[PDB]
Amino acid sequence: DHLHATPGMFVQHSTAIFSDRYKGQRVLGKGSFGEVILCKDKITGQECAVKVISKDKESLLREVQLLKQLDHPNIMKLYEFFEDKGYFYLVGEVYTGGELFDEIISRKRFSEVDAARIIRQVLSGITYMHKNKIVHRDLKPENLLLESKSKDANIRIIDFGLSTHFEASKKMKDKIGTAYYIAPEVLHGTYDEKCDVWSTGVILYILLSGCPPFNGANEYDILKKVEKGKYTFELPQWKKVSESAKDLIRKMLTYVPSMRISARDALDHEWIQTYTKEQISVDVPSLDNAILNIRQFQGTQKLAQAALLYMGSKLTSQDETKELTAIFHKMDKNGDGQLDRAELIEGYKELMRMKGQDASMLDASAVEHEVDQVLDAVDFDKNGYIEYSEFVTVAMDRKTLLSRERLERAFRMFDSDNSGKISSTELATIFGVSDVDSETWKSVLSEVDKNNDGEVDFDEFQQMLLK
Ligand SMILES: Nc1ncnc2c1ncn2[C@@H]1O[C@H](COP(=O)(O)OP(=O)(O)NP(=O)(O)O)[C@@H](O)[C@H]1O
Ligand SMILES: [Ca+2]
Ligand SMILES: [Ca+2]
Ligand SMILES: [Ca+2]
Ligand SMILES: [Ca+2]
Repeated sequence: DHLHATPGMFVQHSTAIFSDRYKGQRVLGKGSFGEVILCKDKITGQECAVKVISKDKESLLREVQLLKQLDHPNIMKLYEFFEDKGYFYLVGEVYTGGELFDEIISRKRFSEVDAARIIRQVLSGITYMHKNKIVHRDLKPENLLLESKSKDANIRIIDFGLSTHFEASKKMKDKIGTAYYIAPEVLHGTYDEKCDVWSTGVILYILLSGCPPFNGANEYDILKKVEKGKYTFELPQWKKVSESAKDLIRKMLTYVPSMRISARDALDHEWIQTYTKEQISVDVPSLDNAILNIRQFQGTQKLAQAALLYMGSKLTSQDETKELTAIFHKMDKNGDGQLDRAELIEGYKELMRMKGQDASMLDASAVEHEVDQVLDAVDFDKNGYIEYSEFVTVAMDRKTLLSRERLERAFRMFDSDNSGKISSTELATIFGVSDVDSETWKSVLSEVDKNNDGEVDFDEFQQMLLK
């Protein structure tokens, strides 16, 4: 019955029709014409990518349920999922840099420093997925999108159509994937999440050499080579490549699954952790402001909590969140895309150092105490970590977040029956729960309900957040 807010809970919540929220602009990307479309949010102006499917049914809902559970800077963001009598609409964050595949086929080779940045990002994404008991099963350059045409463009893992939850008690069986990238043990039909590490190793091999490690004339020929598992670093193709990169590839293409490196350990591999010593630059004012915002969140009621998370997780662009994203990655010491307690502690210590404060001025456990309070307050879903959307929601300048349009969008999202007022039932529904506690609704009303009708109109909704 608990009210734990996640970005995922908003995805299928809209009572509205697709065409009443979005205006179609052009086709987007290089696929079959008209299947993916660039659209503008009619209220906010926000551009998005809409996958339109004419109506297969069951598996698309599985995909949506998985994407809803995932909130990571290297995983595609899903905004909304609509269903008509004739169409499904998957509305997502737009990534304008095209597939990694297309960068590969347009150049001989990636430099080690360039391949490492890309692979770090993939490994950050799948370390997070695996920790959440989700395996991708179709990692390949086609399913990695670049966020923009910029040369520093972040990588997004997409196309979770073949993805599933996995358990330690039973093995996966489905002989599923794509020939160049599929782990030998998938072919044999008993496997675990290490199948994703193999696929990622193949991507890495291709990035550094320009060729697949298991090749052939057709799908059957490719699969026999994969089954056999034998690969080589042919000279002179590989002559200039460092031993350390080869070491990583050797670990990720390790044939026996139990001896293959995990995604977390690959993320922690020396080649990944040492490829650069460049530090992300964050100015004192911005970090200080972020921490300020973060620590002041304690005590917020549930309607405001859900409203803010909707706005931060669904209605903010990358351009709008640039500084906060940089702060997030700076604080994310192990680079797994989550902030844990230890990392938050170091974030506080870092700020103190930057501001020229004396740390010993505080008692030994002063920082730990602060972080324990911040954690309870900012960890929306109570999973013990601060995820990217939780962080941005709370760390962003509140006046910036609460634009007129975001406010309208948020209100209409909660006001399911379009009555002009938000009810306790409408709050219960958005949280995906059967009933909201009588106590929880009361704590909302005592702060927000200015005219004592037991519901929240647009005027009170604005005041709740703005004042
Ligand atoms: N969020 C997004 N931003 C930008 N481009 C995207 C996004 N999602 C998908 N695409 C692109 O849209 C194209 C089509 O993908 P998809 O919708 O799976 O159709 P497809 O690739 O033709 N295969 P299928 O959908 O199974 O018929 C690919 O180039 C994708 O990279
Ligand atoms: Ca982390
Ligand atoms: Ca959390
Ligand atoms: Ca209503
Ligand atoms: Ca009222």
